[PDB]
Amino acid sequence: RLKEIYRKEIAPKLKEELQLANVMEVPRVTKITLNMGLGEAVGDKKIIENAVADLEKITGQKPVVTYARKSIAGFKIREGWPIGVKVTLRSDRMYEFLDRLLSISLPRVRDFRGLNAKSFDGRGNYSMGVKEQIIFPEIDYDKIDALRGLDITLTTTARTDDEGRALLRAFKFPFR
Amino acid sequence: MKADIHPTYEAIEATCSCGNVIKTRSTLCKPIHLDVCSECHPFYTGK
Amino acid sequence: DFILNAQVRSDLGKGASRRLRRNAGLVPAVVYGGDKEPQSVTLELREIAKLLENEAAFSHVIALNVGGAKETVLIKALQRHPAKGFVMHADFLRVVADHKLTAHVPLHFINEEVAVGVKQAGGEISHTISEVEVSCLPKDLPEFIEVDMAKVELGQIVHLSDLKAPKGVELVQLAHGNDLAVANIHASRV
Amino acid sequence: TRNGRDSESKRLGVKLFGGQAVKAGNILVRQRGTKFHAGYGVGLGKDHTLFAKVDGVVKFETKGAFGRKYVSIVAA
Amino acid sequence: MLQPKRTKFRKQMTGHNRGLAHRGSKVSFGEYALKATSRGRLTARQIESARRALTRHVKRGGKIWIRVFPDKPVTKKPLEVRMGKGKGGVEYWVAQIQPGKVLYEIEGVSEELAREAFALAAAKLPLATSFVKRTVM
Amino acid sequence: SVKKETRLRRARKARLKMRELETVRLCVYRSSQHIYAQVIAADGGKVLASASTLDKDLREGATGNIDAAKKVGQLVAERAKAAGVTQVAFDRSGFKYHGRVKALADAAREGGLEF
RNA sequence: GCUUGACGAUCAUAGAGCGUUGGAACCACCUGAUCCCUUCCCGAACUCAGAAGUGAAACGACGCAUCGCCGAUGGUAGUGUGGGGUCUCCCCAUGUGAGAGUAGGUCAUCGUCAAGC
RNA sequence: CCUAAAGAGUAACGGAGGAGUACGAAGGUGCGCUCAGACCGGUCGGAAAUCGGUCGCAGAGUAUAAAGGCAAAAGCGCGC
Ligand SMILES: [Mg+2]
Ligand SMILES: [Mg+2]
Ligand SMILES: [Mg+2]
Ligand SMILES: [Mg+2]
Ligand SMILES: [Mg+2]
Ligand SMILES: [Mg+2]
Ligand SMILES: [Mg+2]
Ligand SMILES: [Mg+2]
Ligand SMILES: [Mg+2]
Ligand SMILES: [Mg+2]
Ligand SMILES: [Mg+2]
Ligand SMILES: [Mg+2]
Ligand SMILES: [Mg+2]
Ligand SMILES: [Mg+2]
Ligand SMILES: [Mg+2]
Ligand SMILES: [Mg+2]
Ligand SMILES: [Mg+2]
Ligand SMILES: [Mg+2]
Ligand SMILES: [Zn+2]
Repeated sequence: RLKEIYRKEIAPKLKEELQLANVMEVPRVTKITLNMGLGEAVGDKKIIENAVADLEKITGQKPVVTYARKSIAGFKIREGWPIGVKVTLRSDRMYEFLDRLLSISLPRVRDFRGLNAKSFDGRGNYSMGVKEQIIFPEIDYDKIDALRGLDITLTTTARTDDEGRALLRAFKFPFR
Repeated sequence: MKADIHPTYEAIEATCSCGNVIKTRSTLCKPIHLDVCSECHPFYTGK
Repeated sequence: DFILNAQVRSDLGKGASRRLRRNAGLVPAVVYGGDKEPQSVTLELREIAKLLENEAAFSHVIALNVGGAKETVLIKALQRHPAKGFVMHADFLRVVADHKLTAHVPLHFINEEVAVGVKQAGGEISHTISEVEVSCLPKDLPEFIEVDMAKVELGQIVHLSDLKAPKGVELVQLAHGNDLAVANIHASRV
Repeated sequence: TRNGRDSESKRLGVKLFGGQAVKAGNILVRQRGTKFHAGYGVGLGKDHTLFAKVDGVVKFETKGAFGRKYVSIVAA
Repeated sequence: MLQPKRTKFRKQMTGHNRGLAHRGSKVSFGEYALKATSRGRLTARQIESARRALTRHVKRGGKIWIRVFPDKPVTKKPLEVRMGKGKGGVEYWVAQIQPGKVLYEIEGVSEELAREAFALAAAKLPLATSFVKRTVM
Repeated sequence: SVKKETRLRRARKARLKMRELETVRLCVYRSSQHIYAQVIAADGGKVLASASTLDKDLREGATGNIDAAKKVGQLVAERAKAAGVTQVAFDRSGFKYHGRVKALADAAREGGLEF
């Protein structure tokens, strides 16, 4: 899949493209975490059992559900009952998840000129959202509930975001 | 990798209507057909 | 001009130092620095008070005469009576040709009356500070550092970095990445 | 006035000072919390009481990281 | 007048006023100062009485600092009330003054005008004062 | 790094218990290439007996496996006897008592010294 | 004596920050997840089998006082005893004596064991 | 807790606050782990939810007042 692809040309090219003196400090992606914070289920507690099932299909790893860390009465919740779920992807799963999201589903989202370069932190990690849960080809169109805002987060071994951006120049990232 | 809790994972069969085929693994166990893919998108080439 | 007479002191303590200021009219002191051991001395209150009426007493080299042997010192600190205001103790710092030393140098403000912010906008000059602490070689210690306020408008602030200093003089506070306001022009009180 | 209350005193503090000869079972310190920690030959009660478990002499040394105060028993 | 915005405790013990003022005894902001030479106590209405008299005299320019803040509450027992029955209620706030403390400072005026502006202020205060000038050390 | 730093924090409680009890200790070090064993007297000051895979009859090439840890364990037990020591306490040094560390301990028990 | 690991003594004069440097060995990163073992998901961490690559990260060593931390001498405050005053506070004789600040120091010093010179 | 005078104790119709319970796990043990907060990035939330990273080290926590303690954490989770 994308394992051998990374170490055939992407890794060798980025070695001399930033003029590096050693080979490990070339940026690589370690983990991808999805997350999707369900603002609802404040009292109903009826979408956790539905958010667990759908998020399974995209990846195939059993998700873990996260709980509130505080009270914050402004949202009429408190710690103890869950508000969101998350999954962590590593090694083979996160590469094969990338290409499926890279172009099996991302081109067919709706409207997009590309992925902006302004969604970078100061260290070299990328984060971007997904406006609809049905976008992926792993689920249907009718037997799924309403809009759910799944998210993508990227984590790379980049010292600063520019070579992180440079690493993402490969992988055919739609960067404008 | 924990067992009995991760549902079926396989290699499926992906085939875009433009003839594009990429053997990538997913969790459907059935062949799929794509109207559009990477080789036929306006944003990827400048349309 | 800058000369002081001193005598060696040998009876130390609180009781002995109180007798000096009642019976004899003397002032306890100590000389330290260079590469030598400290040395307790005594000196007349009338002589030290007369020398301190001069402006550049703390930013000038003073020739101390202990016994018959003379030596080059500098007033480093000064203890005063909180109520009456006279000097109770004084310590001197030995001066060596090649050794950086720290001193307190008064500021001089000139042409205040012709300032742009004063005659045009009717502002008032406010001196936030009056002296700066410098570190330099003994051969180029200035008696006073010059600051002018002719080209200062209403609301403008003068900082340490703005004012110029004689060659070989370091401002210490500016060296530690902390520039402090010196003077400003502000609107009238009433 | 709505203030006239207080509680009985608890008689805390050091009971044996440095250099004194002790026997096993002797109470060395009465405490809230651990101002002093148990060193060698010293036990800790459930209310943080330091007591002797051997015969010897009180030491009262400060040592280690954290700057802790220790009480220990040494040879006389 | 002058008093803290809020305090941890309502009342306080009387205490004692001893020692000289080795801190707060230098001219730190202005060019001239009024300084206490005897010990005592200033009641926050004397401070306000003395601030008006000083400021009303200059009436043209000049910056003024007050270096004293009354933060000690004192109580009083109402009249026709016996001894005991709890501590009395707080009536006014006050400051402790030791010999050598600087009370007021001024700059931007002449030495002759400041010297006669500080004389008007000193006539409202229940303690001995003196006129001092800023020095390098 | 964090990986090693958290292991030394993990191993402090057992080591401080032994100083209180003033008992002889058998300390173990495990790396990606070798494994180590030391017998330390009563207060962390002196080392009585030692054995590792760097002895010039075990430097054969395969020292990062289970059975290599078995030979050193039955070898440190022999050296402990020559020092006239038994009745020690096993110190796992924050490593889990599961793998090469466990195989090391069993060899010591068979070697003669008893915990 | 030289270098690297394990365990200690001592808890900043020993720390932080900046710069340079170390792979012969050791150590660290590293490959894979068959097999023991593991994740409220993930071989990330714990664990197992070595070994192709590198000293990048980490760790160690060496430099610098910038920050931190130590810090005199002298004076001052307080104070036990005896005695005075103008007695809400002080003074004298005698003994004791800070805190702050100033000159200035500091990029630690040792012990046992095992591998290479 | 202060008064209370650096061992203990020490009065007033002196200055301030709490108690007349809780818990079969909130106890024992083995194993494992560190907080509050700030900033940056990220779908509806947007100063404050969940997610990623850096800093931070105790400014968090401790059933219940205040004081004294807390890295072998005395704080947090899991099996028995
Ligand atoms: Mg003295
Ligand atoms: Mg005396
Ligand atoms: Mg009490
Ligand atoms: Mg017990
Ligand atoms: Mg009273
Ligand atoms: Mg533990
Ligand atoms: Mg002294
Ligand atoms: Mg007396
Ligand atoms: Mg003294
Ligand atoms: Mg000192
Ligand atoms: Mg200090
Ligand atoms: Mg007492
Ligand atoms: Mg007492
Ligand atoms: Mg008592
Ligand atoms: Mg009585
Ligand atoms: Mg508890
Ligand atoms: Mg507390
Ligand atoms: Mg339990
Ligand atoms: Zn296509």
